[PDB]
Amino acid sequence: SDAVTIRTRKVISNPLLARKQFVVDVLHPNRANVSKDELREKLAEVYKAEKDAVSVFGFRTQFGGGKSVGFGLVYNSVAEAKKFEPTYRLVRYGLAEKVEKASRQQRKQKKNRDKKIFGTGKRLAKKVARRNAD
Amino acid sequence: PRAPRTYSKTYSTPKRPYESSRLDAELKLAGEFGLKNKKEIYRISFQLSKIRRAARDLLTRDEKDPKRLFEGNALIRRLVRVGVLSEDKKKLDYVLALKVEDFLERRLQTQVYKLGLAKSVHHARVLITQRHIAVGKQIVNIPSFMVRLDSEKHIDFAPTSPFGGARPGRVARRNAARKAEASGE
Amino acid sequence: ENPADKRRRLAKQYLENLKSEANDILTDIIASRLKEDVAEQQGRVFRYFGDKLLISEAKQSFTRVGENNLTCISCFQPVLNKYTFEESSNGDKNKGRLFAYTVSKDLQLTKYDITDFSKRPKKLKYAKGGAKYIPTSKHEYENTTEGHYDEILTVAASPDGKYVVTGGRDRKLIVWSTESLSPVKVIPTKDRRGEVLSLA
Amino acid sequence: ARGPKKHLKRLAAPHHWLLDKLSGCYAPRPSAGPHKLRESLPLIVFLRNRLKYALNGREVKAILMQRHVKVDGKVRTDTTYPAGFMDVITLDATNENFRLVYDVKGRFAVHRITDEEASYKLGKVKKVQLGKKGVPYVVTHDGRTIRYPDPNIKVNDTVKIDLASGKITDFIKFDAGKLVYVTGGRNLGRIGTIVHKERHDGGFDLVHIKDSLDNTFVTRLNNVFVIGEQGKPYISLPKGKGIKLS
Amino acid sequence: QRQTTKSSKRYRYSSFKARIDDLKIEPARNLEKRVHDYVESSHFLASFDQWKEINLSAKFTEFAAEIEHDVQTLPQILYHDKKIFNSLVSFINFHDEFSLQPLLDLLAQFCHDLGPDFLKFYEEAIKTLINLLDAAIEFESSNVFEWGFNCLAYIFKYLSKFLVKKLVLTCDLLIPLLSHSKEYLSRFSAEALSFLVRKCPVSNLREFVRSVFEKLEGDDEQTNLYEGLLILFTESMTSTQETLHSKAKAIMSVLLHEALTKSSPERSVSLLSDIWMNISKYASIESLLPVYEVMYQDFNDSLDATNIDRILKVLTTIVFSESGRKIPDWNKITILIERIMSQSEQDKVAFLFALFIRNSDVKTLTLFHQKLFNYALTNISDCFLEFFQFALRLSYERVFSFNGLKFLQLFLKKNWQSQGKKIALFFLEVDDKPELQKVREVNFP
RNA sequence: GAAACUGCGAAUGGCUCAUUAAAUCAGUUAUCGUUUAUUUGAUAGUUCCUUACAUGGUAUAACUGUGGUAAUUCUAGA
Repeated sequence: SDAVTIRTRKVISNPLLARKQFVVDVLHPNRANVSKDELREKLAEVYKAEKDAVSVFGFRTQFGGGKSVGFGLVYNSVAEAKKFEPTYRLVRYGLAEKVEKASRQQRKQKKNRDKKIFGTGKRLAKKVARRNAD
Repeated sequence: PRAPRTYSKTYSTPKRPYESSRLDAELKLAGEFGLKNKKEIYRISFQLSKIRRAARDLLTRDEKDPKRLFEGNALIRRLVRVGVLSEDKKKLDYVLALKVEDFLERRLQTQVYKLGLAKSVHHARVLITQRHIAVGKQIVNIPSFMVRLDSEKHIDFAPTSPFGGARPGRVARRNAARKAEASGE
Repeated sequence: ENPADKRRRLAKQYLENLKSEANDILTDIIASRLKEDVAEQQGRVFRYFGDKLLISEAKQSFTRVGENNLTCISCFQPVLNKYTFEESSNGDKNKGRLFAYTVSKDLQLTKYDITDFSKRPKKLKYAKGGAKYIPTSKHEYENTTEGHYDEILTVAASPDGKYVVTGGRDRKLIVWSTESLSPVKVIPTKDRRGEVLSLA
Repeated sequence: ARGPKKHLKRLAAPHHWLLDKLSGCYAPRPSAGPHKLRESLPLIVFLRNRLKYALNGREVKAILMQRHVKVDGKVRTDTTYPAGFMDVITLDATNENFRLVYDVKGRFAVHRITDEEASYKLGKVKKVQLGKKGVPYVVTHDGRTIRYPDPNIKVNDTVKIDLASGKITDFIKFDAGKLVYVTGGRNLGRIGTIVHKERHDGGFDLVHIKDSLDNTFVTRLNNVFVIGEQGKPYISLPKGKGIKLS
Repeated sequence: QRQTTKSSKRYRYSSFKARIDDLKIEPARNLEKRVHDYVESSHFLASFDQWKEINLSAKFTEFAAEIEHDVQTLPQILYHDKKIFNSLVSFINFHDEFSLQPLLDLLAQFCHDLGPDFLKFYEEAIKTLINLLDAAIEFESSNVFEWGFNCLAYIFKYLSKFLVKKLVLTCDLLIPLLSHSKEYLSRFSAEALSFLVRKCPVSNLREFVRSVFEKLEGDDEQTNLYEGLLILFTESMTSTQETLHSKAKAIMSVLLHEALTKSSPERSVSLLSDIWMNISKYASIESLLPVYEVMYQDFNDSLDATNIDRILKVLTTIVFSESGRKIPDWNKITILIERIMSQSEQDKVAFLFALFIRNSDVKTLTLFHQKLFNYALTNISDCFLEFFQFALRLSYERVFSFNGLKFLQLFLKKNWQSQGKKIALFFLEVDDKPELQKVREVNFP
């Protein structure tokens, strides 16, 4: 009935970034849109690497369904995966962490204010404290 | 600051708009081919006018002129693969003899109705847009699709249709649920 | 006790057999035999017995069959694996029991043993379709009645020996477990004119 | 504009880079270096757009900083380094050497190259002078200065240069009947033999060249580049060997 | 001060020596989805296909050409072992950095497939490995070292039993690497041999330890082999995260016995001292306990010989190691002390009691100080002043809360005419320190 | 690794079309008539020559501290 197929084409073994980069065809009939997690699981099974080494992205489902096409990378070791993958794609796969940062607006506003303060400021803090205290 | 896309208008209103022979011409065409728009007729009319102007200029060139030979052979093979031109008329003269009915006969809805998957030209139009007719392996829901030769051999019902495949549509299984429930009660 | 050690043991047994057979032939060669057993997956014809055959003395034998108009036949032959070294057949009774399956327009599936190249194909088991499997909807995708009801047309026996699969005009496709001939799974072709014409 | 420009638009690029017109608004402006702006190929346009070993600018920078790419034996970490013509770019982790040479269509063709041929490089002797302390030097077509040349090396020549030492293994004189590669204008990529050098004093010398099918064209001395003697090129020519056909 | 608060960034520098000092060896301590352990049509062939896809280098490409033509199946391996092995060794001797990871990986896997038949290649396999490692020193590449020593570790892992049965020859083969004049050669080669020795059982272990100690007397002048054995044995015992294991206690027992034998070198005794020091620093007391009972029991077994000073050596080690927080039972230590005193019926002796005073427990000092000082004044008579100054410098207030003054007085009474010069020197020293007031107020004969 | 000194960038980008009718600009030349950060390639033993080179000298910032003004990315004295 439902037999997903994963097949690869255009495999280019790129040892500069320590990986194999290829193009993935996923044949899903009578189903929608195989998951990236399951893609990584089965790609790791086939390529005998670790689900932490495999990474895929950019999957587009053809008009009418049953087949989606994407791009995939299989690094040589989880070490190189962590070395070269973008922070965002690691974050997606749960290998790295989401950093908390303020909005761009708060960041640029704090930057402008600190630009307006010279020195380390703590003598300024003491001076304004006592000028008010007078 | 980016490079601008190229667009282009695909039709052109004819010279003198209201002329009764052409009003009736469009009537016959729209009626027998299932169209809906003087705009669809003008689209084909514009394409063909461009084609025939190309062919005429090549004819006015000299025989064996390299430009004529290259461009003309290209045009002829394009039309032969579209299916407008028969094999045996691979000559720019028959290109000049083309017509709008040929292009409309190549449209997809006409080909469904002819091959028999539909009962009328409007039945066919509806099916196509209803997502029921897939060419080769690929569902098509554009009624203006210009099947080529081998493609017109390959048209069929889509493997997702209640007509050529999977479980019946929502109305049928809602009726089935209604009847099974009413039998249960 | 270790898988790698087990595989080494089986391989060395294989070599003992090869050397014994090479000495038998004598009464390069070993490398050649190993290379051929490899040479199966490289798809160049290597099996070159084209002229060693003795056609004039081939021994011919008809064997009549009950049903009318046998449509097709498929033969199953166990081999010995070269990655592992167990066998091709499934159970342990078999141990190289050559089978054949015939499908007949009369809606019959018939398995014979042909192990012995000197006796007639012996009719082991059979299963007959018929009219009682006609689907009650008859007008839908589902066509999944456990038997054929029209013109079984092709058969193919699985290379691992567990199933044999038949299909015909009824637009079905049925996989049987070989031993009891029991229908284990039925797949429709889901097309109004999707008749199965060949299996491979 | 009050100083040098640091940006390059995308339409304004050199055309032979084959850069799509929609992927962005800017093109890699090649940093200053051996080859001129318009007749150079930056390492990003070579590693991402031609080789497809990368997918990003940030991937290209990762490769370079991991120190894989050497342009004429020396390791280059600038991602818009202007690799030019007759250049040798080696990727060792892939075991490849590339001579950058022109394809017939005008564009830079990758030319895979073996080690013994990656060992050297041709250079168009372009300015011979007498340097300080009286040592004479040659200036080739990619900046390289080479001192103590052969006295018989004259402007407009070719010198085959050992890269490992920056020295001149040997040379080829600009005479009629040599083999010629062409690097500018309408005919660039076309290899033929040099028939005549019509020389104008105060203007531009033209050259009449004849390719193997005896088809003749006329280019400028700025655009001729002597490769090797008749029938034997000193370098390995890309496929098609510079024959323009119908 | 090694890098301990990591920078926010992603690409640090990590010079060569930094990488090597961060490097360790054990793969079983390590772990990942090993390809050869994964797929099973043959281990060599599995790694061979993975690498042909991954590696694009001249040497490995040539090697792959030849061998992929030869091997495709386990019987083919078994038949053509020699040709494959010569090819691998030819390329390894070629010494090309880009090809070595696949070549060494295939060598380890080749042994894994060919186990008990690999021994006939074993010797010159190892020769080639050591040559590669020295050349790697020449062209520094921490990656090369990682690969090479992991190939050794894997070869030992796959040929555990046979190598264990013939252990000592392995040590002879590795002694160039083991005593090599480079910290990290000593370190890594010892770690590999550490795995193997920990695997070894008791009897061959006894033979091995005897042979290695006599080798130590051979290279008495050398120190490098010495700390090589040090790091080997200490890792073999401490292998887990914080807790040596049962094989470690058996190791401690066998070493202790074969050092207490009268033919053993006293430098070897010092070696055992160092091993115990490292273990005591490493593990925690709850883990250490069975070791402690084993050592005490072995002392009780053989304390009675001319090896008494040797026992002094080891016991000084035990008491000094860190402190009572690693010491289980000072009462048992005291029993040992008095038993050794009775058996003795010197300088090491004074050192031992000084360490006892400094490092032991108050609740045992309460009932042992008296016998302790009596032992001092009886046996170490002339050295007692040595002792008492040493104890003062280590921890004075302990003896002052105890009876330094009275024992000093009685020593002065018992003997003054032999070493009055020494007495004067002591007092000359102790005058200045303002913490020695009681010593200033002691009396005289 | 905050602060501050030092180095570099801030001359590019982005925006508009007021001026400007041989001016701009377009194609075409010249610098044997000039400056050029950077990049890239080359390139600098001077042995001696009458009375520290195992490596001169003084400042200044941030900082500590005392203050001024309604107020600013103001700043004084030590």
